[PDB]
Amino acid sequence: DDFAYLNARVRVRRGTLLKESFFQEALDLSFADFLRLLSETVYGGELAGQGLPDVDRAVLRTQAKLVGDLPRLVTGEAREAVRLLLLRNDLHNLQALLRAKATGRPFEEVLLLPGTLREEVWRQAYEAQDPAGMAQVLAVPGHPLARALRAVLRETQDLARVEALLAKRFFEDVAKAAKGLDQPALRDYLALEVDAENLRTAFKLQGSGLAPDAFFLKGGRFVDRVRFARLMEGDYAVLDELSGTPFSGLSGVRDLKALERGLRCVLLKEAKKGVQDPLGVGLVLAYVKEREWEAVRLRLLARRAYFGLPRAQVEEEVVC
Amino acid sequence: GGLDRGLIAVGMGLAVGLAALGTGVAQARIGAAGVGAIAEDRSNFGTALIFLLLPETLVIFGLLIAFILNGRL
Amino acid sequence: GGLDRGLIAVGMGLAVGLAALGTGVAQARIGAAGVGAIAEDRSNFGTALIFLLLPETLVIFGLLIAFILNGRL
Amino acid sequence: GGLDRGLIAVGMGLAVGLAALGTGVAQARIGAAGVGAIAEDRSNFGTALIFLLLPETLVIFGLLIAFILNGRL
Amino acid sequence: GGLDRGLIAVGMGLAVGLAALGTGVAQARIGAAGVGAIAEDRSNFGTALIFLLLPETLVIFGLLIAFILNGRL
Amino acid sequence: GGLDRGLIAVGMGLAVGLAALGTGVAQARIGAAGVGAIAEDRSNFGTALIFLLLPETLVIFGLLIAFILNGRL
Amino acid sequence: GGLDRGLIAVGMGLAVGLAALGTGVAQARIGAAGVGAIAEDRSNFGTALIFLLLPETLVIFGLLIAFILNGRL
Amino acid sequence: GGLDRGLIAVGMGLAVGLAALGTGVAQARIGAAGVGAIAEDRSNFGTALIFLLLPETLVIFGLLIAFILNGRL
Amino acid sequence: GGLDRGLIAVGMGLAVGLAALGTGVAQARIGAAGVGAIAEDRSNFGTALIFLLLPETLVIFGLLIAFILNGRL
Amino acid sequence: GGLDRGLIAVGMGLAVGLAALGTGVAQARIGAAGVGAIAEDRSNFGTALIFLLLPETLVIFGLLIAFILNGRL
Amino acid sequence: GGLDRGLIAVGMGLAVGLAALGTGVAQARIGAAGVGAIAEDRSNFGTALIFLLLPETLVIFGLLIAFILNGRL
Amino acid sequence: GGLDRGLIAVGMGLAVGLAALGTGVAQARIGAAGVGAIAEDRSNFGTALIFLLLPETLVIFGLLIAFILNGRL
Amino acid sequence: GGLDRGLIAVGMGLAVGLAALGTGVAQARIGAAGVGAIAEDRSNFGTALIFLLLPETLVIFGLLIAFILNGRL
Amino acid sequence: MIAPMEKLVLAGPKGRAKELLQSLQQAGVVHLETLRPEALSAYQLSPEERAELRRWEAVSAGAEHTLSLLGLEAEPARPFPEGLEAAEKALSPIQAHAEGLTRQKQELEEELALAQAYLEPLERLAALAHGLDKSPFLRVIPFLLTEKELPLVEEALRKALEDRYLLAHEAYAGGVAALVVVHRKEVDQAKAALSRAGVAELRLPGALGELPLSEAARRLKERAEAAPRELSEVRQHLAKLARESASTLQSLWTRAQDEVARLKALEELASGRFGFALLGYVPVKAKPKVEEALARHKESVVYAFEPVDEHHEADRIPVVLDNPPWAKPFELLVSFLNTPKYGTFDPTPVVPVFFPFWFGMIVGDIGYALLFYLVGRWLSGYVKRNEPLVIDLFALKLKPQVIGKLVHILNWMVFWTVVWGVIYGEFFGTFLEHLGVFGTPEHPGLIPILIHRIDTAKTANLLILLSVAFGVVLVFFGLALRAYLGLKHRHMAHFWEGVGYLGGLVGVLALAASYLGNLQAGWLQGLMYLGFGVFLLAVLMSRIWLMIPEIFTQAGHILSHIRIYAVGAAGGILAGLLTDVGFALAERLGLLGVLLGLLVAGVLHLLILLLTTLGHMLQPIRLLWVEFFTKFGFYEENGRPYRPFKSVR
Repeated sequence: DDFAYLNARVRVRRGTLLKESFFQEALDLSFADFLRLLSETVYGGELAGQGLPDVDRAVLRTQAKLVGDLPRLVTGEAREAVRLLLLRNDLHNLQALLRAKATGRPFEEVLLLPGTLREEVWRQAYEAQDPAGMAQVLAVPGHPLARALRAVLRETQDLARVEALLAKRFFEDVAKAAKGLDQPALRDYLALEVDAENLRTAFKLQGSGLAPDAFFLKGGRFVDRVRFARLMEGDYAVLDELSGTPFSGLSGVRDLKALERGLRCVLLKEAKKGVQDPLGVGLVLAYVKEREWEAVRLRLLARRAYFGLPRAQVEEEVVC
Repeated sequence: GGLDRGLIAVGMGLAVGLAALGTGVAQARIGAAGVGAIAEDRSNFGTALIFLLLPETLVIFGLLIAFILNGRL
Repeated sequence: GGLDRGLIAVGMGLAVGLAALGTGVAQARIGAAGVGAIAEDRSNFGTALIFLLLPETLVIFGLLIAFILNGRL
Repeated sequence: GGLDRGLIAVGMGLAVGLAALGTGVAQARIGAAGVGAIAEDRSNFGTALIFLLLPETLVIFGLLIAFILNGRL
Repeated sequence: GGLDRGLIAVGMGLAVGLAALGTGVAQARIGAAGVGAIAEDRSNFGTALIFLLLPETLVIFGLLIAFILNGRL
Repeated sequence: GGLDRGLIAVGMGLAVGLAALGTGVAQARIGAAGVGAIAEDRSNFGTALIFLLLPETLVIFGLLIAFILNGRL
Repeated sequence: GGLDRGLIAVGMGLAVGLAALGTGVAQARIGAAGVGAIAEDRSNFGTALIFLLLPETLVIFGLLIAFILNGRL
Repeated sequence: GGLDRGLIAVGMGLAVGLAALGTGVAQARIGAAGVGAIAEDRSNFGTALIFLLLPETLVIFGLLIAFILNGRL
Repeated sequence: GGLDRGLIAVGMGLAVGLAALGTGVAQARIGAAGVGAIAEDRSNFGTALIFLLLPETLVIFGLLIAFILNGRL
Repeated sequence: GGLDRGLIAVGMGLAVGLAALGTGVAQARIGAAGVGAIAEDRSNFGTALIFLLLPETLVIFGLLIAFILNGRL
Repeated sequence: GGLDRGLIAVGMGLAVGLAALGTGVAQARIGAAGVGAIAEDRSNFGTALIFLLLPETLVIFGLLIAFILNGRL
Repeated sequence: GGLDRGLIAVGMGLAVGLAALGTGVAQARIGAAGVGAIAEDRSNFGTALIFLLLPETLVIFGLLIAFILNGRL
Repeated sequence: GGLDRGLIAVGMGLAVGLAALGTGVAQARIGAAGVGAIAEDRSNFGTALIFLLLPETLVIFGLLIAFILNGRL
Repeated sequence: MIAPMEKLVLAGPKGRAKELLQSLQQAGVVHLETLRPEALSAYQLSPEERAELRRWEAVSAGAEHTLSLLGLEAEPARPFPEGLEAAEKALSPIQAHAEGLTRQKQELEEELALAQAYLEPLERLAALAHGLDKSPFLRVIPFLLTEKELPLVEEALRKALEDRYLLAHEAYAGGVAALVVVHRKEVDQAKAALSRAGVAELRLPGALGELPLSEAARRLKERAEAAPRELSEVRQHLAKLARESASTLQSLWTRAQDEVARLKALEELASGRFGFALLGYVPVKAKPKVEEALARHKESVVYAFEPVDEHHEADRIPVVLDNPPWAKPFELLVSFLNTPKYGTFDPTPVVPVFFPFWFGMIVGDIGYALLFYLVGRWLSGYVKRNEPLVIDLFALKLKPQVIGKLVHILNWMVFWTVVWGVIYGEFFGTFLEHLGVFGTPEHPGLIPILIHRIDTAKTANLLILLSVAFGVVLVFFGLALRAYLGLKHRHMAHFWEGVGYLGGLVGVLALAASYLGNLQAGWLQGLMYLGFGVFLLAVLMSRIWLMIPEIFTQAGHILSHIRIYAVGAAGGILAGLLTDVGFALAERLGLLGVLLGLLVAGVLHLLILLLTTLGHMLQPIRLLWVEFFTKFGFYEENGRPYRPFKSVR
């Protein structure tokens, strides 16, 4: 469809979202009080009861509807660019489907988090537990990550090799589709996200010892292959040298919680920086990122209230 | 007549030809958006059709200019 | 004759062709979105067909103006 | 004799058609944006016409110029 | 011959060409978009033809108008 | 006026029509962005309208040129 | 000489050129999408060829009309 | 007089119209981005004046050239 | 007369050039898709070549028509 | 100087207008990107204004050419 | 003593210009895709050149037609 | 005489203006990407303006042809 | 050549202008992609500027045709 | 002049190698190599080595950070010899005195920023505080009233105190704080509604926040008094400390960089089973440096400049240009581009010959040359003084060495430019109105110029032919170099392809100029047939699908050299038109405001000449790089660069 006509509806829906002060002042309400405050929020129609389980389930339903119902008058040609954003949820669903099928886990035991692929098709692919069968049951033309899956599916049948090829190949295919996309904002955001994911995987894999050519994700807009190899190695100075990009926050730190906090904050501050390009997919990306951040912060605050904890003990959970 | 007797005809034909581009522009986008949002916007299906039929004013004005030229010749 | 008949014919034909161009421009996007929705599902197929046949008016209007010009020739 | 009438007819009609095309241009993008916004929220479904009807001013001015030209002939 | 016959033939050519451009413009978006849906729906050839049959309307009219102009010439 | 006034009107009409086309070309994107902004938050709808009324300045200049041409023709 | 044969040839050339432009406009997008689907699945080439058989019709018509006009010149 | 004045006026009109078309083309993107930034923040209520006023230069130059031509005519 | 021979040359050249433009338009997106398929896998490139062989038909037709016209002239 | 002066002025005006159209075409994208970067921050505005005011060379050269033709008109 | 060489020259020039336009149209997308492919992988420059040089067939055909017309001249 | 003088002047102006338009067309995208990258990092200032000044050579050919025509005036 | 000379000059100017338009059309996209990739890696400026400045062959050939026309007149 | 350098394989004791590396780093005339797989381990670093390396790395990072904190820049200077711990004990006082003072200054700045944000509003809130809010039977909500929307919030907070007063606007609207007071200390109910609508309480940080109205205001006034003086003292102390410690920090940083580089080199070495070995490369002209350094390690087991490797599979060969001094300044053009692959012809020395002639020919204006010389004199101040050439306008990080090279390049070009300015009869564009000294055919004022003003009646054809011929010569030279390098590299197919391309170009040019061009096609028909047959033979030798359009595009590029003629003619015409128009509007228009008109004309001419000279510099170099250089390579392929170890100084 039209990236501008869809941009209008996206602007309306993204203006129909909770604000920073709502989370700031709703942190005092606890248990049922916080549940009712959420019931007053944008996701308010979902909120039924009180407590962390129901709060999380309602937040999941609200996300799966509001952000999971993208193709309304945006599908068609622009669909192949919009779906590129919705990657991780479908990736987790498909990797879980492959692991469960190759490990004997029940089909109904798999959560099948809604995303790019249909949950009914995922349940079918549970029967189609073969690699090629799952690829066929997930061959979405508008999600060329299906191609990387089939190539991974055709790469082998062993679960470990299939998954290890699938993750990296799908990340590379998504990055390449973004590179070939006629959208500067989308290309920039996706490349910076790939670089940040490489840095985070290096930090969480510091000392893992895998070959940097494989472990260090390609397409780095922050750290090259050698720079990520050094980050995996004992080079904390790599973090300080990684300054000058939007990811300039790193400074001699091998930490992981702070790394996640900073990466989330920087990616949010970048995805919110495209507001000046409404006709482009920048509005769609801002809406998606804001919906995800609000959902995460709301679920964290709900758990904190249902278990008597402060939500903002880590600022990474406040609104980001 | 002589030069006028076909020059005015060409002037009206070019009038209509350049006018129809207005509809060709507007209606493509309007119809695409309406078809995209119709299945989810039954609350505006009539409104979508109204918005789609809105740009006929330019075609009407062009037909009016054509008729005025035909009367002038 | 001379300098009236062919000029009248060109004035009619160019206008008719440009009206056809505008109609095609609209129909491209409208029928593209409609056909996408129809292939996805057969729920609103009637509404899609209506919204796709609707843009056929401009070609008819241009052809009628061309026929009137041909008569005036 | 024949030059004056044909020249005036063309210089009016082509200008009017071009103005209509120019108006239909904006009537594509702004119309599609309004359709998308009203579909998402059927509350500005009337308030969007306030800016949707705006581009007609150029068509009106061009029609006035063409009307002066036609009155001169 | 002279001016009338040649100008009428050139006007017929312009009509045919503009109508063909409109037909191609209509064909472009819809025929391109339906391809991927047909790929995901390899058995939807009926709904594919339901759209692919549409563009011939301009071609038929252009051919008929060209034949009429040839007869009048 | 003949070869003076008819061609003067032709030039004035070409100028006015192209100015209208440019104004509409600006207005398309300007109005689309304004509609999106107002729909997202109608807190600066007045400012958006004030800014989107701008593209007509060149249309006004072209109208002034056409008026000078009419006065001298 | 004759002011009819050259006019007929120029009109036929214009018609053929516009028809080719429309055919290419359709063919670019349609064939690109079809080739993408066929590279996705080699089975899709069976319908991709059927799709690619469509853009040639406009060129066929633009050649036929040109031949007819050249003969009737 | 006659042909000379008519050609001078037509050239002035074409010049002014092309200048206005270019100015509107620039203003399209400039004002779209300005409205986007205004929606983003009130910072666009300031320095956007230069961006929105730069398009007027082409129309100003075209109008000046047209006025010089009219004075010399 | 002699200039009636140059009219045929102008017609043939315009027809050939416009057919070349149509072929290049049909070739742009096809070549982009082929380059993508090749950068993906050579197995896609084998069928991509048969997919990219399409655009030359318009050029061939225009060249043949121009050759016939030139041989007649 | 009826033909020479008037047609020299017409050619100069057309050249200046085409140059203005090209300058506006450049300025559109240049100003759009510059507005995006300015909304990002006003710090890079020093280079941004240079990049958004540099393309005026084409319009300057077109105006100089028109002035030279007027001097030789 | 008339204008036949001028007509032949104009025909050849228009043919060359249109062929260059078509070549650029294909080249934009083809070269962009090739640049992307080469940036992603340096082991495909041969295929990149193989795809990029293909649209030169239209330029070669246009050059052949121009040479034939020049020889006839 | 103006029969050659004007047909030389406008003939030069056409090439000059169209070359200017092409140069502006290239400069649009080139300078937009350059401004964006310069805002991203000041290290791209020279490395971008270098590649971005390449389109400025386009208008030189038109200026040279115009100068040649002015000499042959 | 009088009228023949003016027609030849106009043909050469149109040839140069259209070739410049096509070259710039290809160059804008190719150069934008190259600028992006070179900003991504300073070691890509080798192939970047190569592929950017490569397509100028059409412009060179058009200037050659213009020179041939100038020599023939 | 890409010298092939030489190899310097060496061996030594596992202990003496640690001093041999220091000696070689002192004599920084060699780049190293790996040699790790030489049937031994690659000199596994000692744990003591790792500890010393960590200490030195910390010392260097601290030196850089302390330079930043003091404000200075890491300028390598005369080092600071000392022990590792001695230099640590030098850095630690500076590090502490800098970090503490910086924390103090940042704290004072943030405190002052808060004070400006809170002093006057706190005073206004205190004035609005008639009674004590701490009275337990009462409480207040001090909503900030920069905006007068508080009456709207009063809708929700209509609750009012029994005694007096309620929520409304407050005095000093800039720092107004609402007097929303509620009894029984129950003002939380009102605060809920005032958070729902309106504005929140005029909160404050720190003492201004924790303390009540009176103590908070007293602390705020104390901070308002102190923070000026605090920041001033902190700034003065930091400035004096930076001034004192800059030299020591720079010397320490230099010594640390040298030692750390030596240690890292040691880490890169290869072991020797109680021995050790070294390897790498050094220029053939640096064989004397290697021999000289071989004396300190007088043992010098293999310390001899063994020959460099042969071309067969030697991709590791490091490259270095070192152009002759006349061509040395003009190495920047190839510096701003790719690098060869150890055996291609270096075209950088050809640049200061070929480029200046064409550039001046297009730049053939005497007034333009005078302006260039004036600008050169203007920049020569900093250029000779080694002043800061870096310009923050366009992120220009220029250094005086760049100025030194560029001044030579500009002067060399400007000589030919002034020569062409005299030849082409352009003086300030065209001063013919004042004096046609560059004698025009119409009315000379002095020595005639061969091409002047409208001389393009034949000068157009002349210049076009000359430019086409120069381009043909350059393209032929490039193709010949390509074929010769292919032959010398035993790339028989490449050499044959280049030769056939040259022959096809020759034959195509012959056929064009004969059949379509002028007469006398008899002595040239054989040449054209030979060229076409040579292209066919090259195709046959290259088998199927050796694209002839490559040679066709090469011929087009050869033709593209006429762009130089076109640009030169257009620039001359434009300059003459501008100068003549200015002289007409200045002197011919009464000559009363002749100075004003001439100055305006010159200013506009310089504004145009900005872009004119921009093109006149790019387009010739553009043609060079695009056609000539790309004919063979150096726009493709790459190789290892040189890197002389240490010698930082």
